[PDB]
Amino acid sequence: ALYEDPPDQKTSPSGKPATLKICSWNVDGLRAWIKKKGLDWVKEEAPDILCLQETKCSENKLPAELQELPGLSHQYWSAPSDKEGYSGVGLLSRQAPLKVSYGIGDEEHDQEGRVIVAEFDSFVLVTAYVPQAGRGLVRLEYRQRWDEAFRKFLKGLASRKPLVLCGDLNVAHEEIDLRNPKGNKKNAGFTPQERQGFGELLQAVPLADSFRHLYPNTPYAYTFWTYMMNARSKNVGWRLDYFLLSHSLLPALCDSKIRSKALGSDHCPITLYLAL
DNA sequence: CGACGGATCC
DNA sequence: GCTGATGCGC
DNA sequence: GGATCCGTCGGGCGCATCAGC
Ligand SMILES: [Mg+2]
Repeated sequence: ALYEDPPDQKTSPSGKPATLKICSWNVDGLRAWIKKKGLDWVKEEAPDILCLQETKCSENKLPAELQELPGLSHQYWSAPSDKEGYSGVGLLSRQAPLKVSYGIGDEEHDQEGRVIVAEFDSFVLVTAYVPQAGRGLVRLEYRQRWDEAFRKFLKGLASRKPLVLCGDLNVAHEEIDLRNPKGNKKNAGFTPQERQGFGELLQAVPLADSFRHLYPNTPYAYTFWTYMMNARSKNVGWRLDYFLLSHSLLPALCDSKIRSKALGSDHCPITLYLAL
């Protein structure tokens, strides 16, 4: 139950200082996270790119605080066409990307505001809020098709330029990514279909878990803890937030941090360092 | 989705 | 048009 | 009696719908 994140390695194995800092954070309501002081933490983090998930807020009700973010002025937003207070993603950046696409191509999937795709010269960054399987595993059939369609979309992106996937992938790949792995082997987040889903995505694009490459056998490292009861205090949680990287980016990986003590959601912020 | 408790092995 | 009471996804 | 395994339940968030003024 013990997890204090290691210190920030800001250099590469080749001695190269980190040039890039990406942050990803499911904000369980942008309008409820800004009031509980998350933009302040993001200002103490100084990310070059901030990727926000479950914003549940449309651009028209976008809080005004976003326009007082000085090193994060390029701001791209997605939302569901039908649902309000559902999903919603964000990409705030210091540099203006060459291209900002939204979605994954399959119109069926490009509806709930779950994917922003930003291209830069060295790399394409894709933020995401992957769909749940459901209480009762209802939309689990949907997830499996959605997965084939994201792994195929991202393989063709990685065909052109090195790829960094980040965000809430809604899956604990292995038993080290969750505290109670047996009580949830049939529950949402830890179904065998989705676990195999993750592994197929790692091999197909291909991709590597930024955290499990650097910390291969490090347990108790979680990114989400239920509001039911006091799971974050007894550290009962899951690792659903990740930094998936192209293999051609493992040489530039300095660190993948899980900022556990950053509050304001049911999720904690994850931060990446890269010498690119 | 963790708390909980039953329903089974030793 | 406000403002609490209740779904809904989770 | 417990170790374990597995099913059953019910209830913290944010938002936002719409009842009842
Ligand atoms: Mg959520």
